[PDB]
Amino acid sequence: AALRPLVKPKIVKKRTKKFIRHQSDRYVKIKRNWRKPRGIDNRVRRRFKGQILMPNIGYGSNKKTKHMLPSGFRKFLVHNVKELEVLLMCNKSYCAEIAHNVSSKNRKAIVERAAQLAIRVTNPNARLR
Amino acid sequence: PETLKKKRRNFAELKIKRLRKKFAQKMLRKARRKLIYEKAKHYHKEYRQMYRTEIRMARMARKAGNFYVPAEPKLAFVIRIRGINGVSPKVRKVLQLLRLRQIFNGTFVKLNKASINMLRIVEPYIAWGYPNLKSVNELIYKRGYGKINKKRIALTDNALIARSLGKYGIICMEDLIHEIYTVGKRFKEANNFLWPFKLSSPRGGMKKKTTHFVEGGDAGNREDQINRLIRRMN
Amino acid sequence: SGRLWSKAIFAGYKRGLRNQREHTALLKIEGVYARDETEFYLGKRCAYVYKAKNNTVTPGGKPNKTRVIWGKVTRAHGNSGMVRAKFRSNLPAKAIGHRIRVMLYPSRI
Amino acid sequence: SAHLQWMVVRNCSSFLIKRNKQTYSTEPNNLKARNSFRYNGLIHRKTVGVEPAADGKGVVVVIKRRSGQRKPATSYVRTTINKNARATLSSIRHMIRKNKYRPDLRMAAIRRASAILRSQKP
Amino acid sequence: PHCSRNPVLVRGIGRYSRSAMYSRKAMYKRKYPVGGDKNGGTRVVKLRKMPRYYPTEDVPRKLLSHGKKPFSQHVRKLRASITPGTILIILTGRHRGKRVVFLKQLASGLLLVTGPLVLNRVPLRRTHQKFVIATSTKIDISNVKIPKHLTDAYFKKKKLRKPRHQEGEIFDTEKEKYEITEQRKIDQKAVDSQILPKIKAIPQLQGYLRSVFALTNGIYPHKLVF
Amino acid sequence: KKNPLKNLRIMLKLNPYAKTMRRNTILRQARNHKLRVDKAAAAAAALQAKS
RNA sequence: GAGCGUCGGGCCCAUACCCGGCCGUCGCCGGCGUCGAGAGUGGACGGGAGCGGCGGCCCGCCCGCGGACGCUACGCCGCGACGAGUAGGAGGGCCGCUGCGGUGAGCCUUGAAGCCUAGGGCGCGGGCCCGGGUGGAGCCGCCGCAGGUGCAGAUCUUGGUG
RNA sequence: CGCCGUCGGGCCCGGGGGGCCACGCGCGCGUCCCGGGACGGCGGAGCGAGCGCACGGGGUCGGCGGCGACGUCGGCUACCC
Ligand SMILES: [Mg+2]
Ligand SMILES: [Mg+2]
Ligand SMILES: [Mg+2]
Ligand SMILES: [Mg+2]
Ligand SMILES: [Mg+2]
Ligand SMILES: [Mg+2]
Ligand SMILES: [Mg+2]
Ligand SMILES: [Mg+2]
Ligand SMILES: [Mg+2]
Ligand SMILES: [Mg+2]
Ligand SMILES: [Mg+2]
Ligand SMILES: [Mg+2]
Ligand SMILES: [Mg+2]
Repeated sequence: AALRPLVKPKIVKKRTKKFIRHQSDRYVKIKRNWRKPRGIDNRVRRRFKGQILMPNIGYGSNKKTKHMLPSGFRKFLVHNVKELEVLLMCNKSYCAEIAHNVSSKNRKAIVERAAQLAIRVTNPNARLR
Repeated sequence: PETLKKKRRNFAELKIKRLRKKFAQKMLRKARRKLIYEKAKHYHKEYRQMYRTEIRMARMARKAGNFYVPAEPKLAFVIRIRGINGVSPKVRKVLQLLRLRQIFNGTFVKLNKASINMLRIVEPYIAWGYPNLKSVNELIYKRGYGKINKKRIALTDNALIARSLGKYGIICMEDLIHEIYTVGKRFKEANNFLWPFKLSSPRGGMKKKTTHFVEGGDAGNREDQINRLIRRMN
Repeated sequence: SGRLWSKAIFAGYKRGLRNQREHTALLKIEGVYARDETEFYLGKRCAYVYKAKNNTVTPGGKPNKTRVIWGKVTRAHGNSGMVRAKFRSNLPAKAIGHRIRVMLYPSRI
Repeated sequence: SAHLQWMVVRNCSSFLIKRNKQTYSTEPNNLKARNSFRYNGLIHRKTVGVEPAADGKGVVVVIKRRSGQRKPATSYVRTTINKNARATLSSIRHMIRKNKYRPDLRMAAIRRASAILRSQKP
Repeated sequence: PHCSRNPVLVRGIGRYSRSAMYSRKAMYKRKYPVGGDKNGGTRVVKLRKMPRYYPTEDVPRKLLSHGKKPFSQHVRKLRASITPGTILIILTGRHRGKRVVFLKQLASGLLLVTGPLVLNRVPLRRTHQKFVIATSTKIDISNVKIPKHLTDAYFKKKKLRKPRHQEGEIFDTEKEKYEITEQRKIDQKAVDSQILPKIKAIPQLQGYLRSVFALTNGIYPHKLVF
Repeated sequence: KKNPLKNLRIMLKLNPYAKTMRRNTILRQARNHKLRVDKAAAAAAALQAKS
């Protein structure tokens, strides 16, 4: 409804669960980041059935549509107007995204320029007054 | 200008050269295609002749009350039965030499007394027997994969066999069948041309995979009944 | 006025002794009690109909408590006429022993 | 020695942006935005760039002089075009194709001249 | 002109050999401006002018693949048992199960399966081939006139809405129903007068057609024989 | 790799004689079959003429 | 017979084998011809004689001003077989932390750091970006440089609560 | 010596239906059979335009169609069950 990007097909991702550390649930001193379990007894390194999954490159997503925002574009960060005009040529496949530190004094101006150039901006109504 | 307009009078001569160049390419490959049509006529006359000879020889032997015995057939199709883990050192090396490195892929094997004593050493690991023409007629067509540098390429065309293998006179696919079927003088480089036949698992199921086919099971020699098996694994 | 779909019971997933494969159902289908008798049902649409408190509908106009997972029969299974059925999205496993309607929508007579 | 300038600048330049994605050239003379060899406009002796018009309406086109190098005040010659969106499409085609002046990157000059008017016309 | 000279026996095999088809064709003997003042001449027009705005990123072109042949130019195949003059059964309709008289195969592959309108709700409603079941019981239809006119362009639903965005009533098209029925009232009565004297012949038929179809208790399909 | 021995016109690109190999087989089979029904209509009617 | 024996036809499923999608690794490769004007597995000449045929009277570019995408050379494309891993060794990291020259005419009292978050996503992953809420003054990118630089464990030290 | 062989050698042969990726008479370049036939070459001379259509032919397109609002439509996660 917003700007309708180019050819971007059906998006399969081979897993939508984001691998957890072995025994992340048991504790809160084990943070949910993945770290390779290196025990000499450990079942998950040993890849038993009924345990959790280790990552490997078999889950690597399709190179045609890697790094896909669901609309179709690919994101690109920006802080001001001069860095925003750099998608005047490549706008209908990459989308801008205003950074979290830009003030509403300036966010009104960046999203102003995004209207004229027809560049998708993915936090458009953010930090309004 | 006057010089380039002088070449556009000469361009009608130029496109004659463009005509002539496309032209001989057309009539090479046309009369190279008429060749392939008549070599198969000669084989279809020939395989009828070699097949009906063995009937005709036996029938005038039985008439005069005398046994005909045929020549011990000189080409066996070999398919591997068992696996990889738990392999003797002597049979480790032999199945490498017969291009049977994984399970259920197979080649043709030139039978010979040097090659017979290989197939005793790897008796539990293979199932083998003399094929039929119909079995070889299917394998090169359906599962024809050939290597050129490395990189097994599906055959798909006779230009692949013309360059990679027609050094001896076997430029097309039915010449490849005759040299494979009737073992001639160039069976070695035709058999090296084919990648190993990566078959399927059988349809009906095997029978015990370990004992010899004499014991009712499935391993070993079987002498015509591998035509029965190669319809399953194809 | 009357019933246009045939009745069949859901029996479980296409499983091994230890592992399951949850993405393909199994159907004990009523009336069919032979491998040879199920040359008819190959390719019919199943429909697992169930109840839930919010409202989703179809061209019958008014929003209803009736929700449906679709799917269709692949091939026969075993010798007793038990029949596989690949749905679009898989079963809940609540429905083991409940009913999936076997239609007459796709016809090969 | 244009490739000498490329093998220095192709990384470790200024105004090179590497965030979340591809590099971007962000260079004062360039048509597309890629840090590439062909769309790079400090390096070449013959460069084509189009820009907006600070007058408010029109497209200005930047070309390098080719007469005097290493003289960066006089090394650029510029000219504006304000026409009816079709004659300014052909004039930039005439000035590129009907000279030897970079027959490469024809379309990228035009697509920017395409795009920058539509930002400018409503 | 001439037709193709070569009959077909098996799909893509001509009945005669290559050297004889040479000599069936007798190929041994046939080896062959101003409009004003102050103006300089004829202003040449530009047929098919140049485009103004170039969209800032183009896609490449498809690869043509084969002869996939869009839906207008495919083929029409019908089940053998669904001959003209069959009493079909709808399955999926709003009518869903009524015993509905097949007439003929339309050009689209769909079937124009007339409900005997006096007997059912069903007019000359069109239905699809695979959603219906053949039934062995027959009516003679071969010596029955059909209307010439009726084809796929006649049996389609059409749309019209006056504003583009939303409003207060439902589209003015999906709220008010179809009133082609002024026209179609004649085409149907021209049919059922031509059909019902055939239906009268089988001495239990017009009660059978009034009926509906239901899988009642232990009547499983596949052991029902239609 | 489209499969030979199941479609034609991939047989031909490998084997142009497979046209003539198969077109013989149809005219073998259709002529040999018609000559059986020719005799079968003769032999069953004559044994309808005998019994 | 739901026991033992000799057996037959089915049927069931493993990450194995066939075929297909996808990632990565390895091998063997390809495009500086961006050439809408280049077309070379053979190409120029002026001679002495010739016919197949352009003209026998039997004698020699441009209606169109036009044509997509590519190629960070460490970029991209193509085809093919391959993937287990403790001890261990190498490689790639636009993974993170902290400090230093360089650059971002970067960022911000119109709200920086942190921290929380049934909020929206991206990456196989390390981890990141976005919204909202809190707080109220500094902080981060990219190219290089430098580490006292990445925790679940040591009857870990100190602190704190069950 | 005969005898058996859907034999084979495209044998040849002399008259008297199927079939064949098989088409120069006007007469000449050799061989062959008792003048035709076959050809490696030329003496005959494939007297070209591929102009059209199909396409089991180098990995699917439809130039096919429906049905639903102001509380219902789709959705993914370190939310619960
Ligand atoms: Mg701790
Ligand atoms: Mg261990
Ligand atoms: Mg073992
Ligand atoms: Mg089976
Ligand atoms: Mg077994
Ligand atoms: Mg590994
Ligand atoms: Mg940072
Ligand atoms: Mg950071
Ligand atoms: Mg320090
Ligand atoms: Mg330390
Ligand atoms: Mg540890
Ligand atoms: Mg401790
Ligand atoms: Mg305590």
